[PDB]
Amino acid sequence: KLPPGWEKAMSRSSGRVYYFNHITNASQWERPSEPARVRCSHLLVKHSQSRRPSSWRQEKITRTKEEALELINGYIQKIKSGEEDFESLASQFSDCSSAKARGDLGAFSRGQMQKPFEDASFALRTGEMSGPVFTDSGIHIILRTE
Ligand SMILES: N=C(N)NCCC[C@H](NC(=O)[C@@H]1CCC/C1=C\[C@H](COP(=O)(O)O)NC(=O)[C@@H](N)Cc1ccccc1)C(N)=O
Repeated sequence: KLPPGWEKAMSRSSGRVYYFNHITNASQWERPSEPARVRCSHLLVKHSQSRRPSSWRQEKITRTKEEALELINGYIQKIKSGEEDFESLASQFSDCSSAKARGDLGAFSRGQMQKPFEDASFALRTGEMSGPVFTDSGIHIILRTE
């Protein structure tokens, strides 16, 4: 009956059915098929409306939400095409401290993370990646590793 969050959609360019998850913002052609804790990595791109417009990459972050989303979308494309792997781009480009650990945050339970991140993380299956996930930190690509 489709895992939590999944809905059927219709491609605008091709007319082929696909599947969208309204929690994780994941999108796929393929038909998709709870734990105390999950382990995730992420790639955060902050923007000017981030709760803390600063990171290890740059002292003042001045890009807009729209520009941050553009970046996130491009990283997702590269990951999905296999041109770049998630861990490489998190290391180079994540506005999170966890960039130094290939975007790895370790394991966590419900009640620790900002709610959209958490909900997304818990709706992913092991191995799966999110689409853009919006929190007060910025915009995330989330990969569930455990
Ligand atoms: N019950 C709740 N709502 N509690 C609020 C929880 C919020 C917090 N953050 C997040 O949920 C986002 C998603 C994963 C990474 C993250 C934020 C940051 C990077 O984003 P910023 O914080 O610079 O905007 N990451 C990190 O590793 C930490 N150095 C940042 C940090 C978090 C909490 C206290 C001190 C430092 C957390 N406690 O994990």
